[PDB]
Amino acid sequence: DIVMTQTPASVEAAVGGTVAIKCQASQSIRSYLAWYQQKPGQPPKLLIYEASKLASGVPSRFSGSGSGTQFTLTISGVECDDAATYYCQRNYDSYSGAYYPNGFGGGTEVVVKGDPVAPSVLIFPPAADQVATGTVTIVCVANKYFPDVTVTWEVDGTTQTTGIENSKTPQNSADCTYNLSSTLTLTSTQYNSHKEYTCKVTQGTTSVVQSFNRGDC
Amino acid sequence: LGFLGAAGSTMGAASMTLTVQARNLLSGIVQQLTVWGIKQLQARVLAVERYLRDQQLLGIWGCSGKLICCTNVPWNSSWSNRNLSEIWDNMTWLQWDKEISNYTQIIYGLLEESQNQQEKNEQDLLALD
Amino acid sequence: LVESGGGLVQPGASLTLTCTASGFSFSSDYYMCWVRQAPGKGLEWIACIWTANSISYYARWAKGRFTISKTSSTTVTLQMTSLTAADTATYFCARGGSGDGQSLWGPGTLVTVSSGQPKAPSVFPLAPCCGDTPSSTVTLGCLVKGYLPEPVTVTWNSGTLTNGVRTFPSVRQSSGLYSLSSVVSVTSSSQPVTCNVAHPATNTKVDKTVAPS
Amino acid sequence: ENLWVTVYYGVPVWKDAETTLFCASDAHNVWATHACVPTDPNPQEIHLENVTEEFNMWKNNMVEQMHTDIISLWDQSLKPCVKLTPLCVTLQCTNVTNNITDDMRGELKNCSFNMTTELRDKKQKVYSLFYRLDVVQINEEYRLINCNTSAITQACPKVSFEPIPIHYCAPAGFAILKCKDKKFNGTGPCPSVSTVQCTHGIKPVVSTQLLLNGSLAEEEVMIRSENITNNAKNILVQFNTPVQINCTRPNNNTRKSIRIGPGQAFYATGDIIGDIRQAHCNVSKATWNETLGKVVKQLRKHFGNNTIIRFANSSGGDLEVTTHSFNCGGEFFYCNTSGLFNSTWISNNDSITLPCRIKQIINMWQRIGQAMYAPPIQGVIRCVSNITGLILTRDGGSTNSTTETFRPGGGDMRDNWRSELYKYKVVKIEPLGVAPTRCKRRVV
Ligand SMILES: *[C@@H]1O[C@H](CO)[C@@H](O[C@@H]2O[C@H](CO)[C@@H](O[C@@H]3O[C@H](CO[C@H]4O[C@H](CO[C@H]5O[C@H](CO)[C@@H](O)[C@H](O)[C@@H]5O)[C@@H](O)[C@H](O[C@H]5O[C@H](CO)[C@@H](O)[C@H](O)[C@@H]5O)[C@@H]4O)[C@@H](O)[C@H](O[C@H]4O[C@H](CO)[C@@H](O)[C@H](O)[C@@H]4O[C@H]4O[C@H](CO)[C@@H](O)[C@H](O)[C@@H]4O)[C@@H]3O)[C@H](O)[C@H]2NC(C)=O)[C@H](O)[C@H]1NC(C)=O
Ligand SMILES: *[C@@H]1O[C@H](CO)[C@@H](O[C@@H]2O[C@H](CO)[C@@H](O[C@@H]3O[C@H](CO[C@H]4O[C@H](CO)[C@@H](O)[C@H](O[C@H]5O[C@H](CO)[C@@H](O)[C@H](O)[C@@H]5O)[C@@H]4O)[C@@H](O)[C@H](O[C@H]4O[C@H](CO)[C@@H](O)[C@H](O)[C@@H]4O[C@H]4O[C@H](CO)[C@@H](O)[C@H](O)[C@@H]4O)[C@@H]3O)[C@H](O)[C@H]2NC(C)=O)[C@H](O)[C@H]1NC(C)=O
Ligand SMILES: *[C@@H]1O[C@H](CO)[C@@H](O[C@@H]2O[C@H](CO)[C@@H](O[C@@H]3O[C@H](CO[C@H]4O[C@H](CO)[C@@H](O)[C@H](O[C@H]5O[C@H](CO)[C@@H](O)[C@H](O)[C@@H]5O)[C@@H]4O)[C@@H](O)[C@H](O[C@H]4O[C@H](CO)[C@@H](O)[C@H](O)[C@@H]4O)[C@@H]3O)[C@H](O)[C@H]2NC(C)=O)[C@H](O)[C@H]1NC(C)=O
Ligand SMILES: *[C@@H]1O[C@H](CO)[C@@H](O[C@@H]2O[C@H](CO)[C@@H](O[C@@H]3O[C@H](CO[C@H]4O[C@H](CO)[C@@H](O)[C@H](O)[C@@H]4O)[C@@H](O)[C@H](O)[C@@H]3O)[C@H](O)[C@H]2NC(C)=O)[C@H](O)[C@H]1NC(C)=O
Ligand SMILES: *[C@@H]1O[C@H](CO)[C@@H](O[C@@H]2O[C@H](CO)[C@@H](O[C@@H]3O[C@H](CO)[C@@H](O)[C@H](O)[C@@H]3O)[C@H](O)[C@H]2NC(C)=O)[C@H](O)[C@H]1NC(C)=O
Ligand SMILES: *[C@@H]1O[C@H](CO)[C@@H](O[C@@H]2O[C@H](CO)[C@@H](O)[C@H](O)[C@H]2NC(C)=O)[C@H](O)[C@H]1NC(C)=O
Ligand SMILES: *[C@@H]1O[C@H](CO)[C@@H](O[C@@H]2O[C@H](CO)[C@@H](O)[C@H](O)[C@H]2NC(C)=O)[C@H](O)[C@H]1NC(C)=O
Ligand SMILES: *[C@@H]1O[C@H](CO)[C@@H](O[C@@H]2O[C@H](CO)[C@@H](O)[C@H](O)[C@H]2NC(C)=O)[C@H](O)[C@H]1NC(C)=O
Ligand SMILES: *[C@@H]1O[C@H](CO)[C@@H](O[C@@H]2O[C@H](CO)[C@@H](O)[C@H](O)[C@H]2NC(C)=O)[C@H](O)[C@H]1NC(C)=O
Ligand SMILES: *[C@@H]1O[C@H](CO)[C@@H](O[C@@H]2O[C@H](CO)[C@@H](O)[C@H](O)[C@H]2NC(C)=O)[C@H](O)[C@H]1NC(C)=O
Ligand SMILES: *[C@@H]1O[C@H](CO)[C@@H](O[C@@H]2O[C@H](CO)[C@@H](O)[C@H](O)[C@H]2NC(C)=O)[C@H](O)[C@H]1NC(C)=O
Ligand SMILES: *[C@@H]1O[C@H](CO)[C@@H](O[C@@H]2O[C@H](CO)[C@@H](O)[C@H](O)[C@H]2NC(C)=O)[C@H](O)[C@H]1NC(C)=O
Ligand SMILES: *[C@@H]1O[C@H](CO)[C@@H](O)[C@H](O)[C@H]1NC(C)=O
Ligand SMILES: *[C@@H]1O[C@H](CO)[C@@H](O)[C@H](O)[C@H]1NC(C)=O
Ligand SMILES: *[C@@H]1O[C@H](CO)[C@@H](O)[C@H](O)[C@H]1NC(C)=O
Ligand SMILES: *[C@@H]1O[C@H](CO)[C@@H](O)[C@H](O)[C@H]1NC(C)=O
Ligand SMILES: *[C@@H]1O[C@H](CO)[C@@H](O)[C@H](O)[C@H]1NC(C)=O
Ligand SMILES: *[C@@H]1O[C@H](CO)[C@@H](O)[C@H](O)[C@H]1NC(C)=O
Ligand SMILES: *[C@@H]1O[C@H](CO)[C@@H](O)[C@H](O)[C@H]1NC(C)=O
Repeated sequence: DIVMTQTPASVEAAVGGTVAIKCQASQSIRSYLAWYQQKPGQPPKLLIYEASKLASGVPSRFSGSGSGTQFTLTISGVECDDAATYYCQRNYDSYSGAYYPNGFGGGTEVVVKGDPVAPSVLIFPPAADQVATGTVTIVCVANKYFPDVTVTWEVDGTTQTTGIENSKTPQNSADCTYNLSSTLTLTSTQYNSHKEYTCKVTQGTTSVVQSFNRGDC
Repeated sequence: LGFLGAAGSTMGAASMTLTVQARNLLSGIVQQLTVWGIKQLQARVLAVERYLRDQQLLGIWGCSGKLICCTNVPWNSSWSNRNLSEIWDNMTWLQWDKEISNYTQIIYGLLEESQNQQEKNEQDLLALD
Repeated sequence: LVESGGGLVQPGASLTLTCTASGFSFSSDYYMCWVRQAPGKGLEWIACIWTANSISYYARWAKGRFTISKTSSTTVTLQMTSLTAADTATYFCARGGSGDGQSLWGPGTLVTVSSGQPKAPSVFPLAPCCGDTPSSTVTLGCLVKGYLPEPVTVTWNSGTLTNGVRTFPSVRQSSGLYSLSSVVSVTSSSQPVTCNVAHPATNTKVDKTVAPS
Repeated sequence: ENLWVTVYYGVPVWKDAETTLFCASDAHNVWATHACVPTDPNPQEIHLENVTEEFNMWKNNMVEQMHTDIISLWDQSLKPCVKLTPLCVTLQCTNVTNNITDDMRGELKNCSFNMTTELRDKKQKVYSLFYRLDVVQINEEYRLINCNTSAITQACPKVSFEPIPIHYCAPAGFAILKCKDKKFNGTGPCPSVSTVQCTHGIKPVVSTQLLLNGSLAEEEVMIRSENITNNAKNILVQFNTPVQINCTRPNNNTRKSIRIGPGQAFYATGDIIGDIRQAHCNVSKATWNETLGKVVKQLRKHFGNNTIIRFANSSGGDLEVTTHSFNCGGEFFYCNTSGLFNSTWISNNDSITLPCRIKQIINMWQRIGQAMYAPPIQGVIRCVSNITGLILTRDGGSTNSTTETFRPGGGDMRDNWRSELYKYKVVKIEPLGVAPTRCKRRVV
């Protein structure tokens, strides 16, 4: 049937800027196109229906245009709360003539560039019960920061290439910041073989190095 | 695809289905009271007549046996003012038809004589060589 | 709206999800739809039903395997058959008018299709090295490791502590098990903090009181 | 260099056009006579991507063709049939008193006459039961009600009048556009367009007040009043659900046969077996209430939503529109539907049994040049149908946008045809066309 193509796949905008997200239909759907906002971990939220009508309780900085085959979601004056993924949705069916909400576009991620904030860096050695399990997870946290950081792990000065998992919270709706959990997982015998565990978090021109010695904790 | 699938695309893309479209000009009456049967008969006649009128024109135009042809007749640009690619690549042929619709009889007379009667005259001269 | 019926099921299984309306009913006419979303991917429409006459519309990949039904004036179902790992997703129900998008959504119910057996989490305290001097600020936490299926719910002090809390997105390891961490920033004057870690698939709820050193 | 216009063929073009429809059917019944050509079980709809098309209800002449096509059939079925003109002999009568339910009193008369044997020189006494509706007093004795109007005829009871779906197909070189949009207004453009060379069958069935066995609205109950401000217009109403109706002719009908000339059987009504009871129809009461609520919600789309809506007892006029009527079970019925309209609507046991009547002399459509006898059918009649819509009218002169009221109305069969045909329009394919090219013709 009708294919809904959404572009760009991701976009960066400074706080206060304008961002335009497009959705193309391969056949005309006149005005029957809706737009949704989705924050990670929430259900989507209706923004615009019938191409340009604003849904209840949606800030005026959201607007929609277009008709037939080409549509545009514009956010005029982007805020940190707008960091989300946006979807268009076809709201008309050519075969049946009915107007139920159906196929979605592929979605557009909007990243919002706010004021730079340097992270606080925390390293957590593995609780004693972890080792008895034969696996040890070392956790490094970079809290409340923008823009993105780099995390490097070292063990007795050797850079770690494997066993590392990173998880980053969604941008904060008030100040655009991130939080990062970086974990290094080793077998208990790797972990006892070595002494110095180091989490280095780099942002721009500054690195912060947090280390511990297995024996001291 | 199927019959009239080209209505969903621009004029250049419509060329792909032209042989499909021609299939239904005489079709559906292939297999078979005054009521109804006289109506059927009228329908049979109508289908035939329309088909023949088109064939007649193509034979005049020398475009017979083809769904695409290349007339030698220039057209007066005033009839439309769009770049050629801007026409062929963005409209249903029907939409375009509505634009051309008030010039069509000009064109048909031109096709008959400005090139075909004239060509035939020249063909005869060649026939005498 | 609230979806129910999700959980962990094996490939080949059938499952029925229910969407329940509260505060309104199908005395008024709506499209009720099911939409799914695999972890990390986009929204995917499944089906809609017009509540006046149960006339239904399906995505091409759903018709023949999923069935939408209006089962009462406040419930719509989605019956699923021959489930595969690729059907793992959050399933949402939503309500729309004619031509006017979907303004009301449920929170979603998570369906996990997997050969693995449910596994409760191991919970480990996260605290700084015992050695370092007493600091004014201190961030403590819980590492929730090795569970299946999602979700876990992590609260602190039985939900009465939420300022200063950061719960990170879970991570699926190579084994197919999940891990997540939650941390809370407090001060040296704070009392010990306790993370409450619920894993409904296994009917487990674990507490772990974390305090520095 | 300058562009040359050149020939193309088979390009799609649509023109609105009218051609005679071609009848076709699945696989004697009056409606098809088995003369319609059988058709292929291949409803190959073609969705037309990226198109829209105007459709105007009440402008399509397919409706008119259907309206006269069925008439021609009706007459065709009756031209073979024997005249009943020997029956204008006056009749002696009495009210039937045998086992009469109290509300049936005077409904039937037993009467007799001196009408001829098939021999030219002989006569015989004849008698039959008759509905009071089919007779009038000869003076202030009775005569058939239509003896002062064009003559009554009837024969060939074997033909069935039960509806059969009828399909219409475009002539070659033509096609039927259709609109699938569940929200479609009776007029204007539709985005849902797709096409067929032919259509699904539509039953010939008629009603004088409520649509029967029509397709259900796709989404919601819908109303198509044309320009609603003109209240002379009939208001179409289409249900999006069926409403079951059951009816009966509880009397155990029996039949008699008469010779009125050589080769001329004449049907007559035998004495009824058992107690006489009124014909009746059962509908869900609860469902009727619910569907009316759906209707008034639809009505309010043209009014403030606190406006008063009312239904009413019929305003009278000719019986054929004053009451609901149908031919189900092969025999005509009429009923007092006014009880269904005894309600009003404001902002913010389980069934009903309607009374009914039977008339054996049928004056079809609006015509007055013909009439025919309906033969008796032995036994109890049972009927089951789905009510699919309403033909309504609105009273003129209302003020302050309130207390609008409605009644059953219309009864022109054309609106019944429209209830289905609004979905389609006929267009003409014009495969010929030209377009500019960079090509110029090749040298001979
Ligand atoms: C049902 O029954 C009713 C009851 O009788 C029938 O009545 C008809 O109702 C329809 C729709 O409600 C009307 O259509 C619209 O009519 C108005 C008025 O048209 C006249 O005014 C013209 C000048 O108008 C401007 O100025 C006046 C004030 O002085 C303002 O009121 C207007 O708003 C305008 O600003 C005048 O030029 C017209 O006469 C000329 O044209 C006619 C040909 O049409 C010639 O015969 C005349 O001689 C003369 O040359 C006329 O007197 C129009 O304003 C409407 O135009 C808009 O809508 C169109 C589609 O709906 C669109 O194509 C137009 O471009 C224009 O759209 C613009 O405006 C809209 C908002 O107003 C926007 O939404 C839009 O996007 C765009 O910006 C329109 O033509 C009928 O006129 C009316 N009947 C009569 C006799 O007046 C009805 O027909 C029945 N319906 C059915 C389905 O059966
Ligand atoms: C809304 O649409 C619906 C759906 O179309 C309509 O509902 C149908 O309406 C028709 C007309 O009212 C009803 O038809 C009548 O049904 C009678 C009963 O049929 C069934 O029972 C009998 C025994 O009683 C069986 O023999 C029949 O078997 C046949 O049908 C099944 C399929 O259902 C097949 O499998 C079988 O092989 C058979 O083919 C049924 O099961 C039926 O008696 C009646 O037919 C008689 O009358 C007609 C003329 O009207 C004659 O042509 C025919 O030959 C029959 O007449 C014989 O019997 C009488 C005595 O009983 C004798 O006097 C005659 O001389 C002759 O010997 C007819 O078909 C149908 O039942 C009904 N459907 C349901 C679900 O109720 C609504 O009408 C419609 N509403 C509107 C307003 O149009
Ligand atoms: C729509 O709904 C309306 C109202 O609900 C129906 O209108 C009524 O129809 C019935 C039957 O068609 C009418 O009754 C008939 O009246 C005649 C004569 O009645 C006169 O004399 C009476 C005493 O004999 C007197 O009571 C009547 O007074 C009423 O009517 C006047 C209006 O004219 C009004 O002012 C009064 O207040 C009363 O309401 C009146 O003056 C009578 O001859 C009929 O009886 C015969 O027929 C019946 C069978 O139908 C039979 O049972 C009897 O034995 C006798 O043979 C009968 O009662 C009634 O008058 C109508 N109402 C009005 C206001 O006119 C209407 O019928 C519905 N529509 C349809 C299509 O049916
Ligand atoms: C079609 O519907 C119309 C209404 O929608 C019907 O109107 C009805 O007409 C009949 C016959 O003319 C009336 O019936 C008679 O009414 C009188 C009086 O009834 C009232 O008073 C008595 C006491 O006198 C009381 O017992 C009843 O409950 C009434 O309150 C009776 O004396 C007669 O026996 C007989 O029933 C109706 O009264 C009248 N309806 C109303 C609401 O007044 C019309 O008759 C219908 N047609 C058919 C053929 O049924
Ligand atoms: C609906 O109508 C529009 C035009 O009226 C059609 O738009 C066309 O859509 C197709 C696919 O969505 C586009 O095709 C792609 O273009 C790129 C650009 O070069 C090409 O490289 C790709 O391979 C692909 O073909 C096309 O650009 C676009 N516009 C046109 C043709 O003008 C649409 O196809 C119609 N839908 C249907 C179902 O007919
Ligand atoms: C049928 O016709 C006969 C005569 O052909 C009628 O009998 C006559 O009735 C009239 C008055 O009723 C008398 O003057 C005659 O004397 C009767 N004829 C005989 C032979 O006695 C009879 O009444 C007619 N039947 C009907 C119902 O009108
Ligand atoms: C057929 O004649 C009858 C009379 O025999 C006409 O009936 C008249 O009908 C009206 C309405 O019911 C009454 O006002 C008259 O008193 C009736 N007349 C009699 C004689 O009862 C009917 O109009 C006649 N039809 C034709 C076409 O003239
Ligand atoms: C019309 O009458 C018939 C029977 O008199 C009703 O049919 C019943 O339908 C229900 C629902 O499926 C069955 O459970 C019953 O067994 C049926 N009855 C019989 C006797 O078979 C029908 O519901 C009636 N319709 C209305 C609107 O009253
Ligand atoms: C229509 O339905 C009514 C009831 O729903 C039927 O009437 C019943 O008739 C029987 C016998 O005639 C009585 O014993 C019942 O008490 C009646 N019911 C009520 C509520 O009064 C009627 O037979 C049905 N008719 C048809 C044709 O289906
Ligand atoms: C109609 O009236 C006629 C006579 O006027 C009745 O005919 C008689 O019927 C009874 C019983 O059926 C028989 O015993 C007699 O022999 C019949 N008489 C003749 C002359 O045939 C007839 O019964 C009446 N029918 C009804 C339904 O009332
Ligand atoms: C109407 O009544 C007649 C007779 O009163 C019924 O005819 C009977 O039919 C059965 C089976 O066909 C026979 O066994 C009986 O002998 C018949 N009766 C007589 C008196 O011959 C007829 O069945 C009734 N109608 C219905 C629908 O039942
Ligand atoms: C009244 O109409 C309804 C709907 O058109 C009929 O119910 C349908 O029955 C057919 C065959 O039994 C099914 O294939 C359809 O799915 C049914 N409709 C729905 C909405 O599910 C019903 O049969 C009709 N009444 C009669 C007496 O035929
Ligand atoms: C074009 O055609 C118009 C009228 O059809 C004529 O007046 C004009 O001279 C023509 N010009 C050219 C350049 O063809
Ligand atoms: C054709 O001519 C009519 C009247 O001369 C005009 O109204 C219409 O706009 C014209 N259309 C085209 C496509 O030439
Ligand atoms: C027949 O019934 C009518 C009214 O229904 C009555 O006027 C007439 O007197 C009755 N005649 C007999 C003989 O019963
Ligand atoms: C049908 O037409 C009416 C009046 O012209 C309009 O209000 C309504 O929105 C139309 N329906 C749709 C589905 O657009
Ligand atoms: C019909 O339904 C309405 C509300 O849906 C209710 O107020 C009314 O009482 C019902 N009718 C009857 C006769 O009970
Ligand atoms: C009628 O009520 C509806 C509430 O469902 C509202 O949206 C609409 O604007 C109202 N219309 C009028 C004319 O008051
Ligand atoms: C409506 O019907 C009720 C009984 O259901 C009756 O009391 C009332 O008189 C009727 N309405 C009118 C206006 O006659």
